[PDB]
Amino acid sequence: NSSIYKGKKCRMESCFDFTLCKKNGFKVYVYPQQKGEKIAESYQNILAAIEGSRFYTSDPSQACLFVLSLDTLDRDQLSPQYVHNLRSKVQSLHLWNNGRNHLIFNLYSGTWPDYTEDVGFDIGQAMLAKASISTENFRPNFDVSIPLFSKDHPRTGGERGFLKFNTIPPLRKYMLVFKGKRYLTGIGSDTRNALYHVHNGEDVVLLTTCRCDRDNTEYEKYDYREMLHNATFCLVPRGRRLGSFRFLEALQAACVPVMLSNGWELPFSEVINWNQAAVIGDERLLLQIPSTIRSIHQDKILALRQQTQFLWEAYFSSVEKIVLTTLEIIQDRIFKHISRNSLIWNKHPGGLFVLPQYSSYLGDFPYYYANLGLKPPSKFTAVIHVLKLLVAAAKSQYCAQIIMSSRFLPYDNIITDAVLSLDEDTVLSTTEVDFAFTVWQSFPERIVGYPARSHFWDNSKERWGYTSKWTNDYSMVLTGAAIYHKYYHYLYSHYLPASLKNMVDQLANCEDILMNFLVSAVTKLPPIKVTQKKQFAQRQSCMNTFASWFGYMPLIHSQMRLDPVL
Amino acid sequence: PERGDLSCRMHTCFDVYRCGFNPKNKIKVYIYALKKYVSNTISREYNELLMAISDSDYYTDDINRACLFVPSIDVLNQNTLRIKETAQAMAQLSRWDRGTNHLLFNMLPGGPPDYNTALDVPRDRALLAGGGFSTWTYRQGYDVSIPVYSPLSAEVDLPEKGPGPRQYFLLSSQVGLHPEYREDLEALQVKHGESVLVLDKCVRKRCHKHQVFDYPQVLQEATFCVVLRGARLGQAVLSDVLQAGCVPVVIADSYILPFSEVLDWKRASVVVPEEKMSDVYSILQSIPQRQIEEMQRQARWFWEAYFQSIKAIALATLQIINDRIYPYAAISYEEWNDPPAVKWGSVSNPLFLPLIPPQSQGFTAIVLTYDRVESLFRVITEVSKVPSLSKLLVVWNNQNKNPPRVPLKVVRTAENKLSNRFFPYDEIETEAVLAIDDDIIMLTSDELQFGYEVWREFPDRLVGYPGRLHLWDHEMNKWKYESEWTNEVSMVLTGAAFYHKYFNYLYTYKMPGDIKNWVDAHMNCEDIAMNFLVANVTGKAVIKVTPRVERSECINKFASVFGTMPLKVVEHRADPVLYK
Ligand SMILES: *[C@@H]1O[C@H](CO)[C@@H](O[C@@H]2O[C@H](CO)[C@@H](O[C@@H]3O[C@H](CO)[C@@H](O)[C@H](O)[C@@H]3O)[C@H](O)[C@H]2NC(C)=O)[C@H](O)[C@H]1NC(C)=O
Ligand SMILES: O=c1ccn([C@@H]2O[C@H](COP(=O)(O)OP(=O)(O)O)[C@@H](O)[C@H]2O)c(=O)[nH]1
Ligand SMILES: *[C@@H]1O[C@H](CO)[C@@H](O)[C@H](O)[C@H]1NC(C)=O
Repeated sequence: NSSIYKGKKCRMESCFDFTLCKKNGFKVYVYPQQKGEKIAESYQNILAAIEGSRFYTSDPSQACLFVLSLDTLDRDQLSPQYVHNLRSKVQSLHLWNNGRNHLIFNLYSGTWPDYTEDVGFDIGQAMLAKASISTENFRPNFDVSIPLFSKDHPRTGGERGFLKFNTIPPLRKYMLVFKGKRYLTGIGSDTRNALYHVHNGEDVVLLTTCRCDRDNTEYEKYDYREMLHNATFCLVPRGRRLGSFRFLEALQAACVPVMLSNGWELPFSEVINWNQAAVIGDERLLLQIPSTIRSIHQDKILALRQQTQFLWEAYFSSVEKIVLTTLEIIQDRIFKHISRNSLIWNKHPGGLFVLPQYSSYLGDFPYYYANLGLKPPSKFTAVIHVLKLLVAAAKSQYCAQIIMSSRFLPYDNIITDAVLSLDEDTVLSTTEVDFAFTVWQSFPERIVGYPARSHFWDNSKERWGYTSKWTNDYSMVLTGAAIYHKYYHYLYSHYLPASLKNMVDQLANCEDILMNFLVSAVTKLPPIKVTQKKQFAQRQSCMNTFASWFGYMPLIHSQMRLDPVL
Repeated sequence: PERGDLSCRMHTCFDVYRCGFNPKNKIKVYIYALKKYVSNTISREYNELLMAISDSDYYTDDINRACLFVPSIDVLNQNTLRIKETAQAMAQLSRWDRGTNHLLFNMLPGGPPDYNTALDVPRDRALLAGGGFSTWTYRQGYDVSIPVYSPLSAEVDLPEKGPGPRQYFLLSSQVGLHPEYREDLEALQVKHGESVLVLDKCVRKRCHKHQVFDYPQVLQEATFCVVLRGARLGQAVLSDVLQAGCVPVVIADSYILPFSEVLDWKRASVVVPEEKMSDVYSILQSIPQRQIEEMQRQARWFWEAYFQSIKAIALATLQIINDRIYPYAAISYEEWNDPPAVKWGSVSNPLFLPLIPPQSQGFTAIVLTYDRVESLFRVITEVSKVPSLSKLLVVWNNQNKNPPRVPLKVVRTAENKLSNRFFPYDEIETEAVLAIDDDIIMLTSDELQFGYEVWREFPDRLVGYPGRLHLWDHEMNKWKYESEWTNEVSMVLTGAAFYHKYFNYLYTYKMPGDIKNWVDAHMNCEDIAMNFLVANVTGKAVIKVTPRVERSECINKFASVFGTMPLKVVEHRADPVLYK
């Protein structure tokens, strides 16, 4: 019995029914959208991201989680996005079940007085995916913390990180830049308001705005982007809410955030180590804050910069990534032996691209061979989708086993962690196979293969195009004569939505292109082409559909091939 | 006190004004002087705790300059405590306004009959380093989950055999605890009664139906060890099961594992809900052998570093609190969770972000020379025609002789040495640095541009033209140096090479041993030290671009000073796509 441990004291062992969450794995049910109901653009984006995910289930019976279709994001009475009579309109629902196995997203809970935790309607035993949640009101391993984004935040994809030109020393023109506001006469803004003791008209320009005439005159001198890009550290202080838009803006421009919001759970703090990517400081030591950032070593600054960019591009660039990260966090709460290590989330590529249902052991993924002191596997399984090719593949020292989307399934007959894909008429000699496998051992994350093609921007039609012509560079290596880790097979089977795989099967093409898109999204690196070698409208439509679903172009052009020495 | 404010956090209850910005970034842990408190006698474990805290650098005898506080009241096990008049002693402590910074070490919380999970003594605000922590009664980010120290850690020392096959797969070694637990254990052992070993009694020994087993040696023999909880969530079987290299299988629901804030218990233990007894064996069948041995190693090192003596517990707890209070100067995850065996072999590349720089910034071309006026002029004339040459400076290493479309900056080098070519000059406005020599009049600007292009793909690697190899002579028991045409490459000489500007900072600010001064005292072997340093720091190989004092002695010196062979052997060179 766990009657006493409910409400604020809710945990996964008292307010979450594990019987519903069967082996199928974290199915999420969205309620139907009742007509004549206020719904914000941001909540439309969140709901659409949930629908486009693999966790969506149209059947409430076959679900193990529930997300309301009502606009619970903005719970501010003064806000135009507020929905009235929400408690009555959720208590009317019979599937509410006192909020059992219910997730409630929220961004702006509270009103002008104190902007408290009060969400208005009774949640019962429901998990909160609240932003700007305080540690006092937080429920560890039960509630999730999420980033506070804007209505114009991209629904899918996201802008790439602004950090280019990784210069040494990493410090840029200015050190501490802050530009913002000083909420007068109320709760909140008791740090921003006192960001003038540290101001010196130098690399510590804490220019605020509303004495106020001097502040306003000095505020209208620089540009906010000009000071965000010409900076080392950017404060992310507390205002009315514990979170602000400046967090993601400083996380995108790589400007190493210096947290000055006491008692705020940083977005996804359950799985993300924020000492690697940011400086967390008490607002009661603001006078000491500059000296501390002075004392940070250059190598630490470089690591913080790169980790900031990694975290931005991994979990924050789009709303869809935020929603998927919340879902993955809540999913790992279910099976404690099928969760993710603290290392999976905190380094490249990220927790969104690494699935613990495949394996919880870092050595089963190609992303951690250097952090574990291990080596890439010396054996590869050959998969063919012919007799001379099979003989050539067999005449090698690394071929342990020989075996439209049926070639990317998670076959249990495969033992090794590396897979070589072959087609009917791929003339791949034994020396070529050995060299490709050695190069893959040098570059295990990427795809290593002989056939390559590129993509071009059709400016006459404003679209993407597929070029197989021999050009000065390449951006895509066909997964038909290439060696790659077998984890991507599972990822192909368990990360891409049913729609893309369905169309790839229906048109009986675009499997290698989709695989290249996925691996470039994971690694953020161009594929590796080996040796010279190099022996329609459907493909263009596939490229455009993949670009639409990813929200960006993950493909990257490469001008260098890889050849055997001599 | 007020029973302990469960809403206390590091920002609402912890006091940080008295703990400022000491340059060493180390906290101060003052210990209260021993008092009679007419209190139970101080146990040996608490004496070890006090001595360990005093002997470490955390200790501070200045009461007014103390970051943390620690009383002298042994509250490790309150089952032998009155749970009364000890709160009086705690409030009696000087500087105890509400116990804002005081740290309490407890091993076994609760008592008859409810058996609470956190130090039933009234605490109000108090840093609670305690075992047997429950999810509800655990102030996350504020309290520290510490183990229960078992004397078997010190009384019994057993062989540290490496992970591998063991006799029995699943094992339960706890005599009694809430019969139903024994009932489900025996239900497990009825069907597959070969691997599962259920045992009991008949402090240092255990027993079976008839067989007697020595404790904790029986643990060493079984790879998996079924830890239950019984009366309290925290049991001192956890140390015992760690020392033997047994992967813990916790079956205490809502139990905060010890040191779970900084340690990665997911790769060292298995948590099973108390409602899955019938198929926990199948759960263990899911985990493969490789993860089993990784978890065994992680458990063994967790014991050796944190579960071996009260000194280790105190050091880990104080280091966790230091990490929380100083996040900027906090110890990394690798230092927390890596045993030294893997900590040596593991590589953390400083440039880990997989960026690709644009084709607009260009490279830098640091030219160094002493007297090659004609060859230097030819080199500068040829290099001055590559479009990406963002700038090209000169380093005049000679002292007698004096200096006779891009900034042709000259800087008269004060002294003569090779290392001048690797200083982090502020004049380098780019990240790519081209180290070129006078004897390289054989390179055209086309290949320099292509080398810059290849470096753009690997901004953290060594991209150069002169390929060199190292080999091993077992007969001579030493490394050799190869410059002849060979099928493998491990080095690129700095006579023509594109490398990240960060490597100059590396070379002339962080070098193992005395390699820099040793190699500049000599006249050569500088184009091997850079390759050694790069291969050590990045854990990656080299890109050779297109076919182009004994050096073996300095290769062996570098290998000896490093301790291993950082250089990696590869058989791949970067060519152009439209090549011939
Ligand atoms: C990169 O360079 C570092 C530093 O040179 C290397 O770390 C060193 O690695 C060696 C062996 O790999 C360690 O030697 C060990 O010493 C202990 C005693 O301290 C001894 O018991 C062991 O048997 C072993 O000989 C050494 O301690 C360690 N650290 C230092 C400062 O030398 C690292 O291995 C290099 N990595 C690569 C990939 O080259
Ligand atoms: O000079 C400025 C001031 C504010 N902002 C934007 O204002 C938001 C955060 O500033 P503000 O203090 O007004 O909001 P708060 O952080 O208090 O929510 C972000 O979207 C910023 O991009 C901006 O772009 N330039
Ligand atoms: C930095 O400042 C310079 C002027 O000094 C300006 O031209 C530039 O746009 C600023 N931002 C950058 C370089 O990102």
